[PDB]
Amino acid sequence: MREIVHIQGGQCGNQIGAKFWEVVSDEHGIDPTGTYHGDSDLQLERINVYFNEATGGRYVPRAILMDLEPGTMDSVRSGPYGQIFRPDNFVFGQTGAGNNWAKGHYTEGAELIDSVLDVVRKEAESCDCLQGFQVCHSLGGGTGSGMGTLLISKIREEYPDRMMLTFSVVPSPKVSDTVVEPYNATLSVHQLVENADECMVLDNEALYDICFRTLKLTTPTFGDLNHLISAVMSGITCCLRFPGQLNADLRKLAVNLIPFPRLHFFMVGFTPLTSRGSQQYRALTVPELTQQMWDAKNMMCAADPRHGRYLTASALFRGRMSTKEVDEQMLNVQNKNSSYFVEWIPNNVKSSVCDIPPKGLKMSATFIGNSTAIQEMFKRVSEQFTAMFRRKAFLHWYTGEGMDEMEFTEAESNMNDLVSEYQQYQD
Amino acid sequence: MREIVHIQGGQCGNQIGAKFWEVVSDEHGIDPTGTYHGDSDLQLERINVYFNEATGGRYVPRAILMDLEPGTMDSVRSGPYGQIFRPDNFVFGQTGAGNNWAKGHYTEGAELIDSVLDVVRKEAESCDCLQGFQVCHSLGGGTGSGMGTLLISKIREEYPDRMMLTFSVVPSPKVSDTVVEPYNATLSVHQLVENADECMVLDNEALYDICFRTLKLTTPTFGDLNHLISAVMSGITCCLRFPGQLNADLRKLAVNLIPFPRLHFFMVGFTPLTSRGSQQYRALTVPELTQQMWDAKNMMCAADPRHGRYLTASALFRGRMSTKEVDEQMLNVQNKNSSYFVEWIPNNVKSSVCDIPPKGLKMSATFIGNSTAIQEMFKRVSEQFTAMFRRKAFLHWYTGEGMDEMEFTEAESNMNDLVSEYQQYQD
Amino acid sequence: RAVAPPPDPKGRRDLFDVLHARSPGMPADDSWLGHQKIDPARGKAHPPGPEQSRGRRDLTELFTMNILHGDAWCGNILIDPARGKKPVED
Amino acid sequence: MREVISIHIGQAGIQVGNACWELYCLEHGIQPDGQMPDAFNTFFSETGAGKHVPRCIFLDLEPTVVDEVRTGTYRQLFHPEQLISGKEDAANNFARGHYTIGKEIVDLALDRIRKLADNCTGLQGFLVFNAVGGGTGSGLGSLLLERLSVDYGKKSKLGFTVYPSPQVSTAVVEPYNSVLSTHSLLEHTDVAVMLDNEAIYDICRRSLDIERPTYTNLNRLIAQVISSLTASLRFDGALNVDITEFQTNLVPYPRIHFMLSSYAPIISAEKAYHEQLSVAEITNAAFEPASMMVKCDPRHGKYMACCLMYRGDVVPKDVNASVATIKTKRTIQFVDWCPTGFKCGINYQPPTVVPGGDLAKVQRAVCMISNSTAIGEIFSRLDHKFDLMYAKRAFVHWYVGEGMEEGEFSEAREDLAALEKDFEEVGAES
Amino acid sequence: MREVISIHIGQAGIQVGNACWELYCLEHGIQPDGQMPDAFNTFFSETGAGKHVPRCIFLDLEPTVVDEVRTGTYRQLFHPEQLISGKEDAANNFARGHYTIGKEIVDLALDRIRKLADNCTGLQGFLVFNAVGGGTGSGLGSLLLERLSVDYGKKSKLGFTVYPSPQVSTAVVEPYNSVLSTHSLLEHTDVAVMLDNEAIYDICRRSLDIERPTYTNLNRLIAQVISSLTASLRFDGALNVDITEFQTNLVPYPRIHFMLSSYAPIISAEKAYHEQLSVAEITNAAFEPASMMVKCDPRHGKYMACCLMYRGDVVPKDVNASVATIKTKRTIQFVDWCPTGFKCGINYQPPTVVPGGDLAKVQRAVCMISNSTAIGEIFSRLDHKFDLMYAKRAFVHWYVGEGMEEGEFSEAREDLAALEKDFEEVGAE
Ligand SMILES: Nc1nc2c(ncn2[C@@H]2O[C@H](COP(=O)(O)OP(=O)(O)OP(=O)(O)O)[C@@H](O)[C@H]2O)c(=O)[nH]1
Ligand SMILES: Nc1nc2c(ncn2[C@@H]2O[C@H](COP(=O)(O)OP(=O)(O)OP(=O)(O)O)[C@@H](O)[C@H]2O)c(=O)[nH]1
Ligand SMILES: Nc1nc2c(ncn2[C@@H]2O[C@H](COP(=O)(O)OP(=O)(O)O)[C@@H](O)[C@H]2O)c(=O)[nH]1
Ligand SMILES: Nc1nc2c(ncn2[C@@H]2O[C@H](COP(=O)(O)OP(=O)(O)O)[C@@H](O)[C@H]2O)c(=O)[nH]1
Ligand SMILES: [Mg+2]
Ligand SMILES: [Mg+2]
Repeated sequence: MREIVHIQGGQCGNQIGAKFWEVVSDEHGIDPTGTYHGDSDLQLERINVYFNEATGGRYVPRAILMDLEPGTMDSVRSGPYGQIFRPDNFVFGQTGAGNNWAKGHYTEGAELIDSVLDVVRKEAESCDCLQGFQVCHSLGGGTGSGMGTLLISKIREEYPDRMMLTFSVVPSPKVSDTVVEPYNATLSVHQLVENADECMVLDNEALYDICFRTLKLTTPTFGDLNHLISAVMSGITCCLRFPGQLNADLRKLAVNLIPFPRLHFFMVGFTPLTSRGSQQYRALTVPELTQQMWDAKNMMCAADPRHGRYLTASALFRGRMSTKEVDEQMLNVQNKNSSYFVEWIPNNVKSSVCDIPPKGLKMSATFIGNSTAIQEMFKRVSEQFTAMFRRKAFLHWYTGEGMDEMEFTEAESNMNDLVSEYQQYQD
Repeated sequence: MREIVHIQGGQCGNQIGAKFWEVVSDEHGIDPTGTYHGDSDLQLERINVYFNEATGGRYVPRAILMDLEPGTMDSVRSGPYGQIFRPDNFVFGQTGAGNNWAKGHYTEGAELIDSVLDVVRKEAESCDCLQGFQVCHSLGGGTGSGMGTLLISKIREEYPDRMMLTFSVVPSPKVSDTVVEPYNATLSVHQLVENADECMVLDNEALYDICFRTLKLTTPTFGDLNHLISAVMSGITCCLRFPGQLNADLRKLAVNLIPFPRLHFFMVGFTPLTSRGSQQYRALTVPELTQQMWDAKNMMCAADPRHGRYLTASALFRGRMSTKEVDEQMLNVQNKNSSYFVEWIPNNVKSSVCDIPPKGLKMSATFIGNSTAIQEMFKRVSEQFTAMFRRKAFLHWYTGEGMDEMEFTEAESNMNDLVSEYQQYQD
Repeated sequence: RAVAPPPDPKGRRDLFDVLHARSPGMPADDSWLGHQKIDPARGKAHPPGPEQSRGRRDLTELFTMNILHGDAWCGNILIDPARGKKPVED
Repeated sequence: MREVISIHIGQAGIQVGNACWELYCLEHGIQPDGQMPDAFNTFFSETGAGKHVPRCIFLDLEPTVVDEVRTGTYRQLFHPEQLISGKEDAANNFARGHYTIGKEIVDLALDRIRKLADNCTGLQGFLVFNAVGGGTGSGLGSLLLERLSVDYGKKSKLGFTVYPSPQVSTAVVEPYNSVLSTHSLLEHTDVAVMLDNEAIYDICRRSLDIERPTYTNLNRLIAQVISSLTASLRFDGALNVDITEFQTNLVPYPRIHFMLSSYAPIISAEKAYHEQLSVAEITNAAFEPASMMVKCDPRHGKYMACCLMYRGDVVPKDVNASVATIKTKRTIQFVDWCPTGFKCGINYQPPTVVPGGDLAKVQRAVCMISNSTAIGEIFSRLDHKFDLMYAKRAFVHWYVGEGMEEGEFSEAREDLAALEKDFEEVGAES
Repeated sequence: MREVISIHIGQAGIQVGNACWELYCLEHGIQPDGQMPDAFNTFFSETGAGKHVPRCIFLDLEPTVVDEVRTGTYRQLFHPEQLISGKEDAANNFARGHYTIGKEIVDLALDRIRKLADNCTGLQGFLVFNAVGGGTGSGLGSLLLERLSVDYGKKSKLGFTVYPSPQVSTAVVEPYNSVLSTHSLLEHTDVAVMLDNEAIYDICRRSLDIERPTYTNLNRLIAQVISSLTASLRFDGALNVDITEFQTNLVPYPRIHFMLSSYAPIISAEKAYHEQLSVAEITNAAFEPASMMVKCDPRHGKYMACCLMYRGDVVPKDVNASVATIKTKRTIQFVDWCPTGFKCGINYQPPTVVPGGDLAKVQRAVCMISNSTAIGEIFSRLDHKFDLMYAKRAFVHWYVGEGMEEGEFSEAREDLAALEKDFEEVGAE
């Protein structure tokens, strides 16, 4: 009865949650029509966390789909598992953000955010107890970045005692899908530090390397990329939807992983990723699950774990597992390379066990890492921002909606403050 | 709990290695699928020394495949027992050394050693207690010789207390398969005299002689070469994989065979070989192995043991054999040929009995010989290297990528230092 | 109007069979089995070869010693058995 | 709902539009009579029962090209009052197109966009087609963008415009009309795309392999460029881009909005079988100067921002790999203050081949729109020839007789003069 | 993947090429339209669905040879823009194809080379095919070899060059063109396989027993030789020898890279039935003094290094018996500083047979490439003829007018003279 209200924002946010509700319903056994077809009583024991019971056995998710372009709601509706959402929850506008953070936050945000909070407060007041809100967006765009951070700042004022689990697709170092990626990111991270309680940093270039090195996928589409992040999002809340030996819900990981309020960005990895060829060869045991857990390439963030020390890391083990290899392997990763861990925290790493595995897989685990090596990800975007800001490139569009030049300086000032704080504890 | 990590390098190593697990797996009763199908319970008792457990009852070889061409991995995988290896251990490059030793050691080897050290480090930590590493390669080539010898240097710095078992074939006296084989062998031998713990010297025309005289075969193919090596390679590890009355492991052979740290090049032969027509007429007993064991026509090295005295000897007898017949035949060859044995080591021969023979054979044995007659092989390569180096022929293909003539004089010096100390122990 | 997405070359739509353990596969049908830019299923074509062409000869039958439950030469290295004078009856 | 209004001024505008509306019927199955046997809302409005009328206007002072639409195969498709005609042509006089014989038609014009504005729900932009070489395309084009700015504010009027080539020109008075029309084009058009005839002549000769191309063969591949960038609004894709997406991502400065154009697989019928068209190969061929729509060398300048619109079976990884290959290459040089120089747009529907056309059926195509610093070399070319004729005061008595005074030419010269310093200032390192 | 770009320069280059691609399409089963009814990946590229285009360009300044390919049965096999034509030929002038005319085509050809270099995943080498008797093969060949060294540095390139014969010639100024083109071959070609037409004429006369051999009979066996050495890239064998292996085993010194060539089984249909093809005798026929494709006497010279490419059902032991028998033979000679002379290469696939060709089906084949001091006598005759015409300025005014001054002849004379001194010092004991 620890409910989570899910919000999807923007083109990327709608697509990542489209595969998210496809996976979590397949774990719980709901068909695309809406009925229940699972073979276990434990699947239906905790369905209140992500679904609302309706008349006739229908289950509706606690999902609010929001954007500004009606093309993506055509994409999620025409796609599979797209009929399960509430038609009243399809709140959005018609103007389109156009990858402008200022338009997504200031001009059309005034008319949009009034209607969306009515849908969100309807979902929150319906359930008896709230655990938090799970939002998903990107930081390179404007439809989910500016609009999402406007929503997150507004929803934390209304509900300050509930956690905010956000999923962000940050811009790539190697490539760039949008030209104004440093402008969108540095303003969005300036809003995420004080509103979001913790953030899980995602990016395509780490997912692309995983889809080619470990998974060995020939044609990784965005549907392929969406399943990797969505497999995490089921695994984070595994102790909520299922009973476990050592339960760890969304507030358990919050106090464990976060030393200071400004330091709440994580690098995330899903452990049992195998190719189709190497399914029979790899033996699913905990010690080989731990080495894939702590592999730098298996991290779904482009920041390299070898460059910086880990402050606190957590593991969400799933399956019928005994708890020495849960603990000794997390002890062994400390003594094998103690230089890569923060000295003033004894036993930086962390673990918990849920005895219900995912569908068809014996052992699984989800890794959350709060390391100081993510500073170069924020250092690079800040470096990319100051190059453009000095020449005032691509700014006459942003100042058109009503953003003065002072707010861009304040956003960059927080980036240098945040990147120095990570370097403060690295020394 | 004495595990062996196998590394196969180049055209020679992969083709030998492909036929090596042909003899290991069917002795343990493993199908090409990888499951278990044997009837004897003793086969299941010690499999972990060469295989790793996989989910579904599969047994996967503890082997690491390395090369510089994608040709041999296509050759190994296409053959029988070619799908047993992991897809992860098939690490190589696309360039190809082209028998250029410095290409495999300095330029085109640098980008791959860091990749092949990761799979060595992953495989060593998986097993609880290493017994030794087992590398099979050539000395006339440049891929298995150049990158192989850099791997010996890298694997000795990381693990300096574990045995090293190098199965290196040497350039021929009679014919030449590669034109630059004195250049590559002398540089490879200089990299083996310090780091390799024990080297088992093989030659192809010693294998050509036994298959045409003893086996009496009309058209012996290229797999005839590999099967005689594989019976030897499994013959060394007979006391590990199976019980026995007298046990002799890989370090046990090394201490009794090596009197001084640079005396670690061995000539090895295989005892129970016969032709088709001679099978019904021979009486396979303990003594008839010994007269064929010590005979130079059954030797598998280029050097003739009759020229130089035997420093130390070894005998790994397999089968339900009477120890007193292993006893009295061992002393019988010493007194019959007393000029062929070193005076200042009484009881040069070492013996061992394992009670489980190879599949289908009644009695078997393997002879490992350390003799001072092996200097004639090293003198031949050193003479052929000095003849080319004095006119600096074929040297721009070596000095063009980062080598000078200083270590060529050093490799010639360590070569002549090695053959001088063989000769003074002969006196 | 949702036009069809580009079809997969090997009929893979949602990677459920890849991420989950259902439908295990052969080591082929992957992107690479070497280091990179190598097709695993597409390698050098294999001719029948001399060992398979020249009868049944492999060394498993000679090593395993199954004869109890041919020779190239007998005596001198020159001649071969079963090739000699024509036997004459009466 | 998404919809764009296409406006075609002048004989160059109509002839591209004849090739354009030829193409738009093929992606939606519309017969020439107008009966489909619901992605057409960008260009077609469902009228009555089973009849679609294009969301366009064909306005021209010269009646000799608008009646060809009326007497042609597309008589029943277009609404008759939708097509606007005039008594007499501009005769390549900007003064006639802007002051004397232009005001009586533009009043009838603005009543026609207004009725298409009320019929449509949410407008995304206006697609305006004109050529600066003629008085109708320049004069009526300059008037029409000004009236749309004061009536429909902050709406992204995305323009395609034909410019004079250095080597080949079809009229003597082209430099006068080009400079005058550009001065109105800076302050009005949000996004303008550069088109030049002789580069497409080289494209038809080199890639498509046609010895004598015609104006019809030119506009057929031009309409492919229009359809490819607007295909994101019509059909869903992995990474969709709207009209508002282009202006906020390819315009670094409000006066630097002159983006180049390029197309990928411009490949004939027999050339398509032997060509191995891959995502990496078509991205490299996009940035070659041979595939450029404008005869200007991009190697002389720095790419400030470039946008790639992919259509067909494009996996998002291969376009992600093609971004890295171009930026690593030394020949393609970017400006120092824009590391994020690229934008990718992937659509799932391949381009539709016109039957009887010269282009072949191709799975994958890329429309390369780039904002560079090499456009100033084109505008330095037009500035030089404008000063040559203006020094002796040639072909000026035609213009000053028809309404204009002398002062408009000097102010248009100075306004265009500040553009090449602005392109030099934005290109210089700091 | 292993893959090589084979390019053909000049009239002799293209006529080798279509003779080569006649054999390549039959070897991989590719139909002439390009539709197959992974060994092809070395030479062909997979295109769309079931189309295989060669990784080959056909450049010549004279369009008379190129449009025969565009008209004949292989018109659908080649991509049209791979085939590069020119306006006027170099017309047996080195300077025309090197300075004046060839500069308008070498920019177009290297652009096409880069597109094939972009399409290929991992490049293995290049195969240039040119004749040094003509201006296009010499001049445009030298100009293109200049750009290949600076574009793709340290990358292997194979030079199959048809040198002038001592007696037979179809050209007059060919001592000028061969000397000037040789100066480019010293500095840029890593491995240059020598060829000569007269020795192939002798091979067809006495072995293939055809007394009227034309160019298509000569180029068919040349197609067998190039396919034999590259066959390890396409088919696996007992001892694979790829393109990179030839550099480090046949080139002792950086300025000695001219090698002879031999193909051992050269027999007719009726001759093949009576004869016995054995590995022991096929090596003797490979080293037979009349079996080479370059008019040299290796008894005059000394073998510095040898490479043997055995094809077919060759077991790995009679080949080593065959190598052992050659070294014991006192007629053949090997240099004193190289004891390990031979290199053995064994493949598993017999050579294909063209329908209507003179060759018959053979179970075994040997392609022999050797570096010898006997190739030094080719240049000695070439220097003797070149010094005669340059003694009193014959045929120089055609070379002076089109760019090249009189200084390049003195440099080419001196550099080839240093090549002669290079050959005699390495054979010294
Ligand atoms: N791409 C393309 N350009 C064209 C075509 N037809 C004409 N042009 C160009 O357009 C220029 C003139 O454009 P317009 O302003 O439309 O000419 P107009 O409408 O007849 O103007 P007036 O002659 O004054 O009546 C010419 O110089 C041509 O270069 C065409 O069919 N395709
Ligand atoms: N092996 C072989 N050699 C040929 C053949 N055809 C011509 N040649 C040789 O080519 C030489 C003539 O020079 P080429 O390079 O072919 O002349 P080209 O290619 O037409 O160049 P240009 O004359 O400048 O146009 C002659 O000496 C012949 O030995 C052929 O079919 N096979
Ligand atoms: N994983 C994933 N990422 C996506 C998808 N669609 C877009 N993206 C990412 O989103 C980024 C662009 O952000 P955008 O969609 O424009 O954000 P918006 O303005 O909120 O719509 C790109 O870097 C893409 O990698 C998707 O379906 N899956
Ligand atoms: N016994 C044995 N010797 C081999 C085998 N393959 C190659 N050789 C020997 O290795 C030498 C050539 O090795 P090479 O192919 O150059 O190895 P590379 O360095 O990996 O290229 C030859 O002299 C062969 O006799 C094999 O499978 N078994
Ligand atoms: Mg013991
Ligand atoms: Mg007109």
